Amino acid sequence: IFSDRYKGQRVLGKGSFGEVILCKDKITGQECAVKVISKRQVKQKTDKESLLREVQLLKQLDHPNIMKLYEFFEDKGYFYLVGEVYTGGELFDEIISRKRFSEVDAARIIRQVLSGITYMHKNKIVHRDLKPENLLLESKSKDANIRIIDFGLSTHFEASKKMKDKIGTAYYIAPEVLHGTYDEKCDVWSTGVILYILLSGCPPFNGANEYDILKKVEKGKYTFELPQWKKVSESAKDLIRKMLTYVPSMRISARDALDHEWIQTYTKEQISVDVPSLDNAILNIRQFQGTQKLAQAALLYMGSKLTSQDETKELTAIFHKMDKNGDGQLDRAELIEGYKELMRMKGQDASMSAVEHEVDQVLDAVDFDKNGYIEYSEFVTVAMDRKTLLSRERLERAFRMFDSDNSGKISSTELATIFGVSDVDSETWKSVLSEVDKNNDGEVDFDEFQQMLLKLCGN
Ligand SMILES: CC(C)n1nc(Cc2cccc3ccccc23)c2c(N)ncnc21
Repeated sequence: IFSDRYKGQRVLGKGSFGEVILCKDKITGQECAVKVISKRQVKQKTDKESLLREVQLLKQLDHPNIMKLYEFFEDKGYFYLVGEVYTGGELFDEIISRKRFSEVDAARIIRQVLSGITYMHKNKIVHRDLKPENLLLESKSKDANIRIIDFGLSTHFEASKKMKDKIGTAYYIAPEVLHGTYDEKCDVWSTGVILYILLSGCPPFNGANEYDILKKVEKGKYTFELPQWKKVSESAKDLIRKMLTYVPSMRISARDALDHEWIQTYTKEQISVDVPSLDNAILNIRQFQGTQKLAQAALLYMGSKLTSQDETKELTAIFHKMDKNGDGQLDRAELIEGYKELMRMKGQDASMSAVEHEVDQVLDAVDFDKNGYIEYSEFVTVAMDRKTLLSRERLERAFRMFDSDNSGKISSTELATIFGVSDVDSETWKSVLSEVDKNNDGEVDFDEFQQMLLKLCGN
């Protein structure tokens, strides 16, 4: 049983198929990351014979560019996958902060990805959902190793149709995955898409929304027409052509991609080639990452608002039931029990126990002196209306990051892109914008953008 060995320490974030918690071995103090997969929410593809067997194989494999899996647990409601924690964050979030970026830098990155992929394919493990989000760093530095996360998961679990879960996925998926017949070569395609983005800052198959992108992927046509491709070697372009070859049997293997002249030439420890900064690509990749992260932040903000509405209602009912006097005022002990009851009531909560500190932090705000009893109505507000901070601050941070010129505003064209990626219908967000500000002249500030998101989630 998972809880016998590990204690949750803090939430790392939401990943594919479930939340990721930083945990600690109760005996040895070893830190690890655990992915908790809800058996209710997430459908299984294969039998458990197959799932257990793949897990046992993964436990025996080791490669410096693949996330290390340590252990597997299960209960009636969840799977717990335990593995090594990496603290360097996502690759692209590191790249966007660089001032210089060359073909050499791109080559070093892609060689690591290809090395990990080659090793997993040798063991008949396919990723299928390879994308920048699945490339973590061991530290936030251009010199740190890349670790690929989520190999093998898509073989055993079905992806949700929820847009917050499938935002940003269309750019990287192989055409043959869309049509249903795929094998390990799909991972070479996704890596080719990533390389194309590193060298130009723009996806080869681009579009305003999921459908537009997938239509371009399926046709399979892409070009080096953009001006910034003049700064890129023909050798790099040749590798991209081989990796983005449409028919998978004609597409280069990960193993042979590692032997390609570009990889061999540009990953030399000693730089012997020209290294002009791909400056336009850096500007573009910042814009790309920025747009992707703001769209993700927006959907997570709307989700968290809905969740807070539900929890506000459930928490007030709980305290009302506890309030036998009917005076609306409870003490510290009662408030903690009620909050703990809420976290059980909504079964889909994080693995954490964070209530008592939360309670004391709320009480500090509501009644610093701790004279006695607390208006539980006041507590609920401060408990919920502050607990949304994580998503509210993340939304603002994503807005600021996106606004690279510090204009304080997002244009209608940018809104079209952001909402298109977010699966918000054109007429719908324009209608809401009109409701928020009649005299808007094709741009919103942060508050207006926030107001739009609230109207888009029934608030
Ligand atoms: C971005 C943040 C949500 N995150 N995500 C991971 C991946 C991860 C963590 C724990 C168990 C896993 C099991 C199977 C596949 C991936 C797993 C991860 C990590 N390893 N380290 C740090 N942060 C991580």
